[PDB]
Amino acid sequence: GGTILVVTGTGTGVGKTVVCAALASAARQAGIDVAVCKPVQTGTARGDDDLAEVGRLAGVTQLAGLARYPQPMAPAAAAEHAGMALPARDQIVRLIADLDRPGRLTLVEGAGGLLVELAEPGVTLRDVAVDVAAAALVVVTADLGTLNHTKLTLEALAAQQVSCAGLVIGSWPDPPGLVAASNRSALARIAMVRAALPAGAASLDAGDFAAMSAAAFDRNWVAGLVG
Amino acid sequence: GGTILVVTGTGTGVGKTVVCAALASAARQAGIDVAVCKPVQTGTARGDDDLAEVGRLAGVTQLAGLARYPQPMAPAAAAEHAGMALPARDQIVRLIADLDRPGRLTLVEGAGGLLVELAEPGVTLRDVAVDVAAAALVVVTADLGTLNHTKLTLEALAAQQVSCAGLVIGSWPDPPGLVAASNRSALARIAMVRAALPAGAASLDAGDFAAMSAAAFDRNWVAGLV
Ligand SMILES: O=C(O)Cc1ccc(C(=O)[C@@H]2CCC[C@H]2C(C(=O)O)C(=O)O)cc1
Ligand SMILES: O=C(O)Cc1ccc(C(=O)[C@@H]2CCC[C@H]2C(C(=O)O)C(=O)O)cc1
Repeated sequence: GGTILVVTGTGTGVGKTVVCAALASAARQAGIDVAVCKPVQTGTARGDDDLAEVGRLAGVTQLAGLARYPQPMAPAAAAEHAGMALPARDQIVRLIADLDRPGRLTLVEGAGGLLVELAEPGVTLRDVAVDVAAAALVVVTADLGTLNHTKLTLEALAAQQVSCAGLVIGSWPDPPGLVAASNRSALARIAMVRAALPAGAASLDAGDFAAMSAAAFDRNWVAGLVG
Repeated sequence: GGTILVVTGTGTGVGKTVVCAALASAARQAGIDVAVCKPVQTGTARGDDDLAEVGRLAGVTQLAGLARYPQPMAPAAAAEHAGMALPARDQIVRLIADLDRPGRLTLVEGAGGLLVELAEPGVTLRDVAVDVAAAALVVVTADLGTLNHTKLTLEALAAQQVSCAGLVIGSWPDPPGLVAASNRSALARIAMVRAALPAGAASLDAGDFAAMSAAAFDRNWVAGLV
């Protein structure tokens, strides 16, 4: 197969979706075939659709989903409120494996944070990464409190020997304050920061978003993701 | 000795200080001698002295601390901005051990979340809990995202065999709402929910805060702490 990369975050609303679109756009511009997967999507009644947003920002047409739940809550609670059930652990893995192909970068965007239950009992994106032997890209913020959450997430990855592909700051302000600048330097000592997307990147058009994506990441790292 | 409880949280601004005061007030009314220790404190330029708030809200007099930084940043960052290093690991452990005495409940409030550096090099409240053989009370919120942060914190505690004394919701909204009501049920499935302090409890006068605290916690669990 190719390269599978789960994209998680320190929590919800930290920029998982825009980072998936940014990395997808950068990989596409490098000639890499890209598929984006969102196996569990909640909040569809509120209009949330991360796959649709990734295709809007990065032009990705190879988009794969599985479970969709109306309420903007945890998958376990959103499924319970709709009378539905969570998908099986093997259903999520099968969805990802069918996308895997040589020369392709497959991004698997989680729901919420790393330890969110995606399947019963207590199956998380961390367990999924072990099943498909994928490294983990962790989206973080630059705000107060990000250092604790980033350390907690990377320690959880190491507990199951899930490699950390690095960090991405979901929103980087201009200009940065004392806290944001201090956080970015401290985050760089925790792990390698692959990119810091400028604030409001999700509001850019396709042209501006592609230029931002190509400049946000190191092309040597993006090209090295897929052989 | 007595009972040492470190009081951490899933992050910053989750209610660690008001929970320390609430548990201190409930334990005092149960006849338990209470000491509160905030070894490292930041953001004092804004005027936040967490020990002073604990003394005003719960009436605790044994209030111990080692360092106060004015900048509202992480202890390591605020220390670097002021050009002054953090306390030593032995300073924090020995201060807490000297506070501990039979019949006393000693609460150790951390700065920020569990894995925040409180002493060089990279010493956290989790390391301190191991040295003083203390269990951990985890302050959580009721908002969206608390489930992942709580699970991450509890896993970090278990990774160092630090026992979890339960959870406390730092601010219970009114009206709760769908997410908050669902989170409270899910949090109880993860760990024991010792209390959920009502929103705005940090602004109560000393008398009103004492009445809230006595009703927020189970009187039998508080009495069994020492
Ligand atoms: O996780 C991170 O990014 C690192 C980090 C570490 C510590 C804090 C704090 O300590 C806050 C800062 C301002 C006041 C402090 C607050 C209080 O004293 O009321 C608390 O204890 O949480 C915030 C962030
Ligand atoms: O940790 C917790 O308390 C549990 C938890 C679990 C999942 C979510 C989500 O999935 C959010 C809900 C609404 C939109 C979702 C968002 C997106 O779809 O873009 C995301 O994935 O973060 C939020 C909280």
